[PDB]
Amino acid sequence: TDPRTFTGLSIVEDIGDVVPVTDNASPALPVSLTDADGNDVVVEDVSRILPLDLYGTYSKTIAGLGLVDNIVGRTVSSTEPALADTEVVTTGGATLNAEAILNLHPTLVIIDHSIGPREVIDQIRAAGVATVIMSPQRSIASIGDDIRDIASVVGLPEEGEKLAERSVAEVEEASTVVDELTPEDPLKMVFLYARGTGGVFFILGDAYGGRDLIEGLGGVDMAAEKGIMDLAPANAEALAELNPDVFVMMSEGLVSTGGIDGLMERPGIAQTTAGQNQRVLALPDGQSLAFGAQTGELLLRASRELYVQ
Ligand code: HEM
Repeated sequence: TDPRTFTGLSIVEDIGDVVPVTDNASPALPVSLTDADGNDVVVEDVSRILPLDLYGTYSKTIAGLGLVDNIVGRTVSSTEPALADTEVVTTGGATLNAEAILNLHPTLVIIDHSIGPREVIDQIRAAGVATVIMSPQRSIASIGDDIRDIASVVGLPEEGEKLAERSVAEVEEASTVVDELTPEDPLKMVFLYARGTGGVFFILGDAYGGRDLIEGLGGVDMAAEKGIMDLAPANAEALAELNPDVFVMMSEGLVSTGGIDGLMERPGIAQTTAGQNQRVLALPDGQSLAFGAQTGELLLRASRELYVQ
């Protein structure tokens, strides 16, 4: 079949919890490290972990390593089922709440600058909480190295190596399937971020890592073609210039703008090729840009929806 003739929404269902590599993780502590901001940190107690980021990666990797039961709080992006009853420590999108964090009496915060404010991260450290700043590479090629970095922090290097190798094998196997499914002329895609029916409506660029998802699905990321390094408002002019064949979206984000019907009301959407085919690939919000352990499964499920009728 010709995937340019497909129409309508394709939605990937929740992939669920990460399968841990062990049921008896025994952290080798203490650990001393210099983090991505240059802070020297001693990690001596991992009993109460806050693994916080915009993308939902760290909570999933921590579970993959065998420490899911140690997670005591989360951001909204960590939507995996195991954490559904775990306290949320952000407000709005991803704004850190110092009071909520400190009231959970964490022993370790793993975080990066995808969320903030920076000043709240500094307050938590000053209050006596061991805080480790990561700067993950967030590419498909670096899935294993990003896992190994997290594993080092919690004193689980062997589990890290197992999880890294398993995840890299899964993502290379998925890529074999993707390559067989892709059309000769790649589909043009964008990652369209939506939250609500108002102005939170953006084409995501380099900083958010959607290019590696789109290219992992065999597509061309029109944001990369046009040099978008952070994000651009998805206004009519931008949409006409990018003119994708498929909008890649987050499932709950799409619901929040009124589903396909609401999306089609937004200026410029209906005039693109994707809009004329009402062609949206919706991915679970908390997996879509998480990469990490589940990347291979995500690529497999998404490529089936893109290329198999
Ligand atoms: C790129 C990765 C991002 C991910 C994975 C992500 C994920 C999420 C998730 C899971 C929620 C909670 C949705 C709900 O429970 O209703 C949320 C809410 C939100 N996001 Fe994002 N988001 C991202 C980027 C952004 C960006 C770039 C902005 C703004 C520039 C933004 C603004 C918001 C806002 C305002 C909310 C609050 C919506 C509400 O009132 O419930 N997000 N996001």
